[PDB]
Amino acid sequence: YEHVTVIPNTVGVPYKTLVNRPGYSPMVLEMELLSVTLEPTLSLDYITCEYKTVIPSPYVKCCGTAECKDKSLPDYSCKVFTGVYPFMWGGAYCFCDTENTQLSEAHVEKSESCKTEFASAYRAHTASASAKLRVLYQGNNVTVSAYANGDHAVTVKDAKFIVGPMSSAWTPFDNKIVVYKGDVYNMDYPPFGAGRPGQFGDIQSRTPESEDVYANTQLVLQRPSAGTVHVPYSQAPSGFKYWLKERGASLQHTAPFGCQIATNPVRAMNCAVGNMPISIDIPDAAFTRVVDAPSLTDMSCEVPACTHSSDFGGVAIIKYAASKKGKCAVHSMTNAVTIREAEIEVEGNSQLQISFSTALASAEFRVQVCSTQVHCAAECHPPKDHIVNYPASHTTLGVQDISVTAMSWVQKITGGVGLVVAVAALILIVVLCVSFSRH
Amino acid sequence: YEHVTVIPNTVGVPYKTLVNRPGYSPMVLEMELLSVTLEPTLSLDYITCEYKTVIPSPYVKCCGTAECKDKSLPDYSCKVFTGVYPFMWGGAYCFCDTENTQLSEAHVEKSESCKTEFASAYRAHTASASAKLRVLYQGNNVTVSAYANGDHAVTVKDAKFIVGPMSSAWTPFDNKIVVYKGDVYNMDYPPFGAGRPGQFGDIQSRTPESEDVYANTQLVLQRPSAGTVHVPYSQAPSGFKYWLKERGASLQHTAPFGCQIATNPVRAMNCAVGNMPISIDIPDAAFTRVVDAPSLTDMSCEVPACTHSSDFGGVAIIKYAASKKGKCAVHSMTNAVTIREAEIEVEGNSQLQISFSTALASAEFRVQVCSTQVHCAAECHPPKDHIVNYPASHTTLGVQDISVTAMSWVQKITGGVGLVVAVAALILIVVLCVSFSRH
Amino acid sequence: TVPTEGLEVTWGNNEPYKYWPQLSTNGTAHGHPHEIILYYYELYPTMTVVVV
Repeated sequence: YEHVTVIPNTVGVPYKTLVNRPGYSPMVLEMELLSVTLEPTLSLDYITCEYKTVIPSPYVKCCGTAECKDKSLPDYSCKVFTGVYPFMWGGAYCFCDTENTQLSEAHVEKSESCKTEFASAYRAHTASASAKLRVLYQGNNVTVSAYANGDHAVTVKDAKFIVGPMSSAWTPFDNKIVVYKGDVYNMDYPPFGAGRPGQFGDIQSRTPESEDVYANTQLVLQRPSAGTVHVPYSQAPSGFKYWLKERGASLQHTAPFGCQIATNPVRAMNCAVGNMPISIDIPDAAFTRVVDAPSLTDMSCEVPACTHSSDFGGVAIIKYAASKKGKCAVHSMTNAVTIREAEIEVEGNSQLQISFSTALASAEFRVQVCSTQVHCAAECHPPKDHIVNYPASHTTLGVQDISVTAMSWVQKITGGVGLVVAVAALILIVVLCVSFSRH
Repeated sequence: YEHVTVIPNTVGVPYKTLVNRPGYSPMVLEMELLSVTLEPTLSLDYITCEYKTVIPSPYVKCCGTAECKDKSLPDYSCKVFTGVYPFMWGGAYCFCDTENTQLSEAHVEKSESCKTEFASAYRAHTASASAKLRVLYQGNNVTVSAYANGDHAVTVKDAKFIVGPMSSAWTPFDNKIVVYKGDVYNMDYPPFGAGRPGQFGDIQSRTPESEDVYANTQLVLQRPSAGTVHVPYSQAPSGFKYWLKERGASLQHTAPFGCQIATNPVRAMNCAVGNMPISIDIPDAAFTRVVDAPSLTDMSCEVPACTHSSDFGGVAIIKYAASKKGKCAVHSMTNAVTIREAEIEVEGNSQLQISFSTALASAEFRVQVCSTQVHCAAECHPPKDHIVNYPASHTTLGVQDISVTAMSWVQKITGGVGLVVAVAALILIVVLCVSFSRH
Repeated sequence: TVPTEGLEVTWGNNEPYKYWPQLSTNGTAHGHPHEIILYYYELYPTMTVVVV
């Protein structure tokens, strides 16, 4: 037997939902999303990481010009400096003090650290949505773990569940993304092979272990200082190490909808966006026949206290006479009032207590106990605490609508104007008719 | 120096482009897409494969009743048959000819073939398009292999190429795919855990080695025939094997835009769809100055033979005087005509031969030969051969525009009928003018 | 300010605190018209200043 219902995409709020198959007593399921997940489908563009500038010992030739032994390496540069006269610790290196030259050469590589310290630049297309859901079915809690695509069916306790696709296709992730350890950033990173010096991506490689490197550090070799053997060079500092300071806040802290994020794999979680269709196909053996459950009569309701306190801040006591002992599903017909108890034990002529939540200033609502309805009416007193650590149970008010029963003032002022208007219209239509009757 | 142009997305057709930089002789590049490769990012949902059914030697209980013990196996079914009297080869198995029972039990499994004979259901999201391009640069061929998405700048011979993004999102893949060996099919396959008997997905598994077999073959056991120990059963024969026969045609044969298809990994290749931005950054060392290039002058054209054959069926001979020996760029200044030659050698006072392609029936066009212009004009005969195996090497005709010389009938009749209108309006205006003198 | 949507505040390396408002007011419905106008005004100031 198929039942299909929409639950808001809100994690940790238990939606009661009513299954009302003819010839069976009603069944109430309680549904609570334990987590929702958006795992993005993800393509690696490149690694960026700490460059290493590699500088061999400078070749210095005495008494003659060296020349550039030109080669292709990731940002290779070399230069010949003329008229050097370098000293070692115990003497001049060259024989003469003129016509010597130093060939200095340098190039850049990934560091050997780039296998563990790297940021990974990804293209992110769309997400394989997933869920984990608690349902109270046949009086026990059971956990169901569907992909939220609308096309994974999970069967557990012989019920078959199909969930999604969510009514919002929204995601925290932009088209291009970078990740570093636990953190992810939405980022329009530079093309591969096109990074500028000292910004993010001034060294690029297709994978951590790849032997390819593109580098644009603008390494410029400089003349060695007179009487010394060093190789001085100017270079834009590692653009990855700059970025690690300048990052700002990752998506884990900045994303909309109360979203949470993790990075193995790079899934987003618990985004409270839109709503999720959920469908249950449940066996005949789950239901009780409409005559086999208790039948109820002499229904009466009292509300010992009521407050619109987000937390089931109202309590109701319902008196009943029941035809037999048994277990009874309980539901609120008024969408503005949510009751905590999904089912209750019944026997004899007796009473039961329910706890309920609403935004209503005067809760005036219909409760269904076993196949059978009672009308509850109460006056609700405001909560004293201004803010709380959990989302509201219940649902938003009619705001323009569903004012208090004490809005009988609106009826009074509408009639106090409306009968004055009706008398003025009656008078005008009368004197129009008698004057029209004298022409 | 950056140049940017859009080539049509047609494989194997060479396109000329002109880099008309000030202060330099204009440079002509030829480029040709050698392949274009829309690999989709691709997520596995499940394997399907031929199931087997497992049927242990049936339990026969003499003188009394066996019973079913329920178990979780993938499509487990068992049944107890009463009043059996089975024979072994030497005599009856039971002592009595009544009260006996047979418990027959069975379940389905993956076959041992599911490691190698399986069809794999995937979700496809979007294309990480690759491209491979020939370019004629500095008068010689070089190959640039890139990603066609506006990312990935490639450097070769110190020019830098950025290609795409492709101007169409189109792909031959629907969002739901199945693949089997060399072939791939657009197919709205059933949900995981909701596949049906005798259709594709009779048995489903999340990966080839996964133990979580869902199967729905409707395996129903039947009563043994009188006197025999067998286990008869009725089951829907495998919907994988039935799909291997009822399969239809692969995307390789059915797909639009002429695209090829391959599966390890999956690609759509060489789709003739949309057009492709290609952009070149050319080093200043590559260009030769307007004073270093030959100064052509006193030049004129003959078109010895012309057929509008789509295979370079026009030939033209251009006479010239030139100030020095040198290499020299050639370009067609009229879009409806494509010349084959990208560059030529110019010296002395002499002539050059160019071959050209068009749909025009009167090829009137300008050729530019290093910063210097000439006008070519002749009638083109249609080809005899009706159809050919290469695609048309020219661009398409204006069809309602760029009609032939000797369409001058249009002007002869329009300069008739349009002057009969002008004279009738002149006659009407002069009689109107004197009719106002008659007020 | 804690909006109707809720506020998440994270302080140092602590796991986040979440806060939501609720329907508290120093006015009351069920009283005289000025009590009930003040009640709906403290809960819904944008919609009440419009509708009245």
